[PDB]
Amino acid sequence: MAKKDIMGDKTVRVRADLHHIIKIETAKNGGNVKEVMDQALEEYIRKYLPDKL
Amino acid sequence: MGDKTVRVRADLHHIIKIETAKNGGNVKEVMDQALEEYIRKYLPDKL
Amino acid sequence: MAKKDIMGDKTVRVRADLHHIIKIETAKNGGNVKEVMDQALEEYIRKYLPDKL
Amino acid sequence: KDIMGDKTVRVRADLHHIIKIETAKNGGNVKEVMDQALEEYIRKYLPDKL
DNA sequence: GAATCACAAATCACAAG
DNA sequence: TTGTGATTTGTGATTCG
DNA sequence: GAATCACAAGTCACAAGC
DNA sequence: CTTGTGACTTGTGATTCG
Repeated sequence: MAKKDIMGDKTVRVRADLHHIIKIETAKNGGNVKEVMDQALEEYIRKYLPDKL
Repeated sequence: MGDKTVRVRADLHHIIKIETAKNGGNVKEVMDQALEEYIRKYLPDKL
Repeated sequence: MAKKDIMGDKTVRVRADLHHIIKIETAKNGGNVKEVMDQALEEYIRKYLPDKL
Repeated sequence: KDIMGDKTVRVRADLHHIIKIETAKNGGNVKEVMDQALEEYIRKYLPDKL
């Protein structure tokens, strides 16, 4: 989407313990943290702020 | 433990600013929740 | 250290399974791949090539 | 077989140089050495994993 | 995983045998 | 005609990254 | 095939304002 | 203080070079 396609990334804070779990996971299996964050965040929005996306 | 930093898609971060400005809250709250709800949904094992 | 504070990085390619071990260990117990590369290589040069340090 | 793929990593510049000169001088390449140093690290500190 | 060294074996070539 | 030297070409081993 | 590059992910440490 | 963020570091697939 235009706004996704074109805009950049933006730094955000997160609970370390939650973060760490994800980092361990990705180190083991595939992927990377941002990837999961972006999904986690998207799924939040689609559920709690459906119209905004 | 405390906080870690993550870069996320600016178009989503945008949506969250607007909302937390308009109704209550802050960006960190949403992340913390979003991640916990994700981790529960897909990696519940990790207790 | 002055020399060491402005010291840059070269990139090198290592066996994947070795990398994967480090990826996992660091993600669990802190540190990062580069940190480990540096220590590993210094200890090796110190071991077999002490002149060059 | 022990065919195995690779992964790019960073190393401090001066150290890489010391290898690049020694291997240039008396044969070998950096990749070999850089692997050997890594394997030996892993045996020192993470032998279980090896 | 191509380029360039280095060296062996075809290709030629004029002259003598 | 055919043996010697000069000459070019194919190719396996080797360098550079 | 080793070596290097450049663009993405990840972290840091000052900035804003609670 | 806690939270927000741009500058900087680290990570690594893509690309070069021969």
